[PDB]
Amino acid sequence: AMGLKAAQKTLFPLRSIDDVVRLFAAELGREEPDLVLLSLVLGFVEHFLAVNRVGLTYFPVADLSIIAALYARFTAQIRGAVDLSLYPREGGVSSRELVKKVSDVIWNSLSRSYRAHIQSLFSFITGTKLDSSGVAFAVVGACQALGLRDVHLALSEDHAWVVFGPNGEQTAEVTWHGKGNEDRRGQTVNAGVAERSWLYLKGSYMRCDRKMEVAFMVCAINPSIDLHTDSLELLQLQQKLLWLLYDLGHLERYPMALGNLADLEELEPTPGRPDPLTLYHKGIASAKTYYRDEHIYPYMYLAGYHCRNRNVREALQAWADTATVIQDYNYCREDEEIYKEFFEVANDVIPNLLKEAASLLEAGGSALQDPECFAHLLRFYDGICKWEEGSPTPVLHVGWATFLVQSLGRFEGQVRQKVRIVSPVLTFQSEKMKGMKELLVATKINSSAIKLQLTAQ
Repeated sequence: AMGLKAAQKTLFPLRSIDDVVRLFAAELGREEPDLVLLSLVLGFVEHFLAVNRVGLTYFPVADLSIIAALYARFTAQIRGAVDLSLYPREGGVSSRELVKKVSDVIWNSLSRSYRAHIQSLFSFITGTKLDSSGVAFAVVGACQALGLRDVHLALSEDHAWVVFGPNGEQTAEVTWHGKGNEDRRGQTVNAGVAERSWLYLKGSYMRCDRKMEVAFMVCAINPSIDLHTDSLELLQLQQKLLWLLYDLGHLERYPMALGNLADLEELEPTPGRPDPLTLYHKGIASAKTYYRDEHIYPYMYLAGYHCRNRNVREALQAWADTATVIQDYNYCREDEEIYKEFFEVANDVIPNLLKEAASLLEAGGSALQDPECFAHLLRFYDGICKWEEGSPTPVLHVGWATFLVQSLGRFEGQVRQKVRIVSPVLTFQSEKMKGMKELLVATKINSSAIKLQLTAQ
């Protein structure tokens, strides 16, 4: 909330990973964990851990004097720029004027022009630098510092804003998204929900309580030191914090945190804990339960895991599931991140996967002789085409067509013929796939025809 208490101060100095976890466990038992304290601690230890070093063991000591002095600079700066008497609070509800004011305070502090490791309040206070979702978190932390108990962090799969008022019914943009887009700060999120873009998830985005905001800052830990190296201490810290959050129920409504935790258990399993597959499916279960099964990443997480373990069949099934979800969206101008992923899956990962399967059959595999896997591949491309329908900007182009042809050609015409395509039994939903269904089962594949059909207007 506001002001460091002795029950926090007594747990300093922080001299290890487990010392930090202990501070987080204490804070998560309180009704309102201190977002400013916890973010400064994580940003401090990440700042000094995210560098290559000589020395087997190393932990940068978070002395209370350094942390409390940064905490005082943040609090002084926020209290000293926001006069709460100029803003009425009508029954535990902040006004859009107050919220916009706090957002402007953060925004006007940011360095005039400048990356990794600028997500925490440590970066804000010591360098006046924040990344995009860091701004939105800084706004929420400032509001908590001001006592605005109703201002909370809202998250989609690629963007962050704030919600406030009863149940978080009021929304406000507080940060930027993408690179060259016009500033929407102060605006509601309603146009983004209404446009049916993936960026705003058709309204099925996360509305955090304080403890989910703690989970956010934990997910925001970046162990990456350079393009070839991750900090093992930061990975272990994030993993232990995520299990702590898991145990207390604070990942129940956070699919991406569950996938992150699954990924960390894939990297280094914790004895006695659920296995990665259980965790991925819990992330999917969370998205179905709380978010209308309208999230893409729960299935991308699962797909990537099957891919890495060479379960080719479930990888394609999970990828078809991502396309089944995205089909109900419209591809809008700031959805490029999910485009990039579908592109990379269709034109890089799926090809390589099928190519390795072909080299396995020739040397002695089963997936290319499995009509189910062919069906999954067809369901994936059908979702992509349906996704394109009604969108303000096209999805498919000749590059996509090149690898569709190649991937179809990875299945012997006899194997492809074994699938019942209805407008293994499989129902198409897109016009493009409907219009070329016969071309998909032909003993010989008309590349010229499929390519101009897949790229038709």
